[PDB]
Amino acid sequence: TEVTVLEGKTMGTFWRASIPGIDAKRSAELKEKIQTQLDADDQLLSTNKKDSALMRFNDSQSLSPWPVSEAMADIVTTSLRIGAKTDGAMDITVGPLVNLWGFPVQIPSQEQIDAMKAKTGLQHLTVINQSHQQYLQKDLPDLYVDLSTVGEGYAADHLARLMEQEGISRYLVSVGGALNSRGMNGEGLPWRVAIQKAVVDINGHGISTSGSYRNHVIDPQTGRPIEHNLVSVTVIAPTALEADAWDTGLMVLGPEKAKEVVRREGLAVYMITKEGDSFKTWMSPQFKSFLVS
Amino acid sequence: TEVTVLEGKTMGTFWRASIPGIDAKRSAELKEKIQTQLDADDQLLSTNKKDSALMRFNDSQSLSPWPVSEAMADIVTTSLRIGAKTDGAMDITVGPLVNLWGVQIPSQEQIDAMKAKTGLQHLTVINQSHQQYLQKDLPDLYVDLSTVGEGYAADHLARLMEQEGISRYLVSVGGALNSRGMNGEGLPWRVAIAVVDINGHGISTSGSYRNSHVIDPQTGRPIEHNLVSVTVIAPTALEADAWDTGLMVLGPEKAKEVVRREGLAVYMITKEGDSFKTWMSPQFKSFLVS
Ligand SMILES: Nc1ncnc2c1ncn2[C@@H]1O[C@H](COP(=O)(O)OP(=O)(O)O)[C@@H](O)[C@H]1O
Ligand SMILES: Nc1ncnc2c1ncn2[C@@H]1O[C@H](COP(=O)(O)OP(=O)(O)O)[C@@H](O)[C@H]1O
Ligand SMILES: [Mg+2]
Ligand SMILES: [Mg+2]
Ligand SMILES: [Mg+2]
Ligand SMILES: [Mg+2]
Repeated sequence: TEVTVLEGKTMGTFWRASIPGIDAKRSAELKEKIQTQLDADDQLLSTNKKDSALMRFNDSQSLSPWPVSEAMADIVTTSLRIGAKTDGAMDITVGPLVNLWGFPVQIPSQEQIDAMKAKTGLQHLTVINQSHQQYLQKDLPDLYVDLSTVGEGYAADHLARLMEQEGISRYLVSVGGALNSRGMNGEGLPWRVAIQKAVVDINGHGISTSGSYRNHVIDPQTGRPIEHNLVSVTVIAPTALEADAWDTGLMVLGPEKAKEVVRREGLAVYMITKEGDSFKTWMSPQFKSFLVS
Repeated sequence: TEVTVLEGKTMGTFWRASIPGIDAKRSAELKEKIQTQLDADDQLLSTNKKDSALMRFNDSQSLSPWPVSEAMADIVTTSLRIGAKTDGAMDITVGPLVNLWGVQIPSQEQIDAMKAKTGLQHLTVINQSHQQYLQKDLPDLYVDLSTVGEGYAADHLARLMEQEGISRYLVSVGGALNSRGMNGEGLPWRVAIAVVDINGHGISTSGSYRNSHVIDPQTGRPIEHNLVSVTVIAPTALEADAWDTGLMVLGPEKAKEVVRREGLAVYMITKEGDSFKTWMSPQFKSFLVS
């Protein structure tokens, strides 16, 4: 079965969709639908866009409920929860600190860091869901929400839903470092995804890999760029949004604390760490269950 | 390639789990963990158990936020939204009307009276980083998650499989199923409805699995159209369960409009005089095996 691969730009990075058994006409039509949806998601979420739904909330000083879409509500909810579960390491309110670091020319003082830390905190954000509407609510006017670190994962999940709505049940889709697959590839086998150096089958799941994809990461506790020997983390989770959120959180925590969260939460994770000259690797038991022989 | 098949009781119905290739010690430990988790989900969601998390909320007359678990918040959020998207057909607040029909048939007057104690607009979910809440603006509101509890449990069982390093399985709770990977013959799990492969998806089939009435909230009466059966394939079994109930309540014509609009994978059976006829959405057909 011949596989069509579609590719384009979104959110400062790239997207891909591999779809077996679709003709040229259907391919062109789907590429248009895909790009249209991704552009919409970018318009929903981008901090690089002055007029995005999210930046409109960020510009607002209101402390009352601010209406948002179902997806916005869910992305924030997931981010808030995984934030708590990673001891605040994954923090969508860390924006003020990111800007402080030119995220780069001049290094901020601890005094400047402290001042900006006071404008952040996951405790300041609430999601309100009802049948016909939903809201974000902040209790700090200066709160700044940045969903950069989960936007690729959401986009990939949403691409998967689009495939389903289009009657496409076999696909591998990706946005930046986030991927989702379902069903069989061209050769009637579960989609294979290669990992930074092994191969996994993550059908029915999302996977996210650390790194910079747009054209960075700050420890919310210290208000400084991250350190540690953890050079790469890969998370497999039920959705790519979740995988993205865990991935960033774990990357911030570093090897020792990350493993503690991984163990407690029963996460499927693969880490590459640097030990002097060379590197060592670590996989949770849950991660190994996804490996293909 | 041998398949362990586990089975037990939960939520007034039965759960099932097919797992390829594991020894008896594993099968034994899993059964214990599965039953333990399903028991906890029942303690969370059951309208029978007077002391369930859900019944404690129902028992309260407070109109202020009531703390619940993440699962509870998410189940309710999904239920509220799919309720809206099925024009109120799927309605977790319909309990007062259900109880009314539990003696003698109520009049339309008695029905209209109880309608006043219902409405999806009365329920709010509040999510924060370290806690989350349900909130009702009507003390007498009664929440019943019977129609989604099976789907949630099947999804949660899938999460249990994953946390337990199991990559190939078919789990079911009542009419709700999830599957992943290859069965005891290297082929994707086959689900009889026509047969489908729904690996990586939830599926729910209409019907009674507990040991009652499905009420049309618009009329406040038992449903009485010619939609014999509806099956939904969705990203999760919770969603499938919720859609399935909504579309069953809506009946054939209205259900098809929702299915078209929302792009759902749905299979319907309707009664045409003496014979039946079938209908599949384009999306459902992508799951058919031959
Ligand atoms: N600790 C954090 N938690 C959540 N978001 C963060 C954190 N630190 C930085 N960010 C945001 O995430 C971005 C990095 O996102 P990522 O997708 O990993 O790389 P990039 O966006 O540079 O491709 C930063 O530019 C910043 O907007
Ligand atoms: N329209 C509705 N929306 C949501 N729940 C309903 C509705 N009508 C009835 N219910 C509740 O759902 C139950 C039916 O659930 P279901 O799983 O479809 O069948 P059963 O519980 O009989 O196996 C009823 O007993 C009642 O508690
Ligand atoms: Mg990136
Ligand atoms: Mg990320
Ligand atoms: Mg049932
Ligand atoms: Mg149902």
